[PDB]
Amino acid sequence: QVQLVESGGGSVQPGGSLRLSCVVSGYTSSSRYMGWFRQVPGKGLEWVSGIKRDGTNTYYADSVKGRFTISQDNAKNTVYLQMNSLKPEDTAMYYCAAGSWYNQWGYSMDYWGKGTQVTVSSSGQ
Amino acid sequence: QVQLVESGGGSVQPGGSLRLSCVVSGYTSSSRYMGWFRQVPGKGLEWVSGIKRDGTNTYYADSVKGRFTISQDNAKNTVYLQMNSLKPEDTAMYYCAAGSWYNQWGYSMDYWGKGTQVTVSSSGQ
Amino acid sequence: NCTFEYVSQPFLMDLEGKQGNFKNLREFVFKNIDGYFKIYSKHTPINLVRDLPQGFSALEPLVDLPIGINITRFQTLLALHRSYLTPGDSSSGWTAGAA
Amino acid sequence: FHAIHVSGTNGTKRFDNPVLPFNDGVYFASTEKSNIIRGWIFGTTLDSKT
Amino acid sequence: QTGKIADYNYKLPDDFTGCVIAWNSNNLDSKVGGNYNYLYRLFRKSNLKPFERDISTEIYQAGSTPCNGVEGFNCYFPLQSYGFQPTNGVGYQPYRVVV
Repeated sequence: QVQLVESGGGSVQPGGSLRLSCVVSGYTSSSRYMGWFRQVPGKGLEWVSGIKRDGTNTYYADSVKGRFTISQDNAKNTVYLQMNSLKPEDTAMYYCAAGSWYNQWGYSMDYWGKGTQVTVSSSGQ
Repeated sequence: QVQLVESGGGSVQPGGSLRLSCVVSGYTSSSRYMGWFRQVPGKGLEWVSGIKRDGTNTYYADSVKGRFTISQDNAKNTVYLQMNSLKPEDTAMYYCAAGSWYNQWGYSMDYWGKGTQVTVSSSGQ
Repeated sequence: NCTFEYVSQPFLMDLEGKQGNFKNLREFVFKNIDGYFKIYSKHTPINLVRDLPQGFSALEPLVDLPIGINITRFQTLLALHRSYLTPGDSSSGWTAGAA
Repeated sequence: FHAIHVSGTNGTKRFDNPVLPFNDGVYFASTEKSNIIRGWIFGTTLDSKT
Repeated sequence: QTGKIADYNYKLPDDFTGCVIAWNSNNLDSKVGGNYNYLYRLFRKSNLKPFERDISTEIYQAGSTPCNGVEGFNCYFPLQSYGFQPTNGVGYQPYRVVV
């Protein structure tokens, strides 16, 4: 019923910038929460960021304060993640998930997407 | 802490009969007031009937006289609405509410139930 | 985004005489209880410097506004002469009276 | 609190418009042959959030 | 009484003297696409005083994450919108109240 499609992955030199976007299609809105997650090979998922439609309950992981910047485009049903000054640690396999963070009840990441990859290296991917 | 359970609705030809039962659970009582309200789609709630725990200054709307009868059973903590001479406008959503009708103060409709539908039609629901 | 506006006949201007040090002692009592802002006040004609004499005055109620706010802090408003046209030390600033 | 401009040229500019606590209520007295006192403002955080 | 409304939105004094009137408004306040134009306070640091209004919208810190600003975790916008779908059970339909 619902599909998440990512885009914007690749490789960049340390201290660079990137832009990971993804579009949802098949969710009846109300209280969309779209959240970016990273997977470091050999570890579980780590919250990258998240945001609700117009609720602006944004989350940024502690170590990445400032490096990321999340944004939305509700008309296009899309969520954007700007990244600046990629340190070598940031290399990881990135996803965005859709759910619903009702304030009174809690958050559930109902659906997950395909994914893109971010490579911080001195010679590219 | 409380629950109201409705049952007994459905569909019948004009001029038929029915009986809708609403069970109450969770009141210390004293001055229980169980009533039925009617919801016509595209409109608001309307009074149908109401009865106390033995008080018996019952209510019936102006256009609803005669057809409908109200009964109670404190042992089972239940109230019933006998439906007779179903004229077509009686097709609506019936809801049982519970509260307290004090002589001196007034009434409040504290709790509402799940409700059930009634269809006065020539071909059933 | 505001919820209550109100006007009425004024009560501040009841001055007496012309050239006393301090002549009119106006007292107000402000009390915010249960969403209800009660304002009492009374005026006494008294001529003295360094006022608050030793007399007794019963304050009458003026208004009770149904505001419904919290109120923990307050401030007084003073009409201040603007010193950019006055005879006295008029360059850019301000001058006050004696109240 | 004073609102007395006049001085002896040593130090002028004596007035008082401080922000004061309200607590349980206030008694406010005013002595003036003029209209300098004009009213009051009440609140909790007097910026825009209340 | 105690609850979300009786604590964070609208409170009556224990010595109230007056009449509460309430009637269903499903025919003027719920829309097929959803009437999200009615709001209620869901978090607040302390209960209101009687007849005390609060129209603040500062972010409420629900957890232990100091979150001055929009960013932060377990930090919620204090208001919440009623989902008055006309298909809601009467228990969740709108109700106009005059006190």
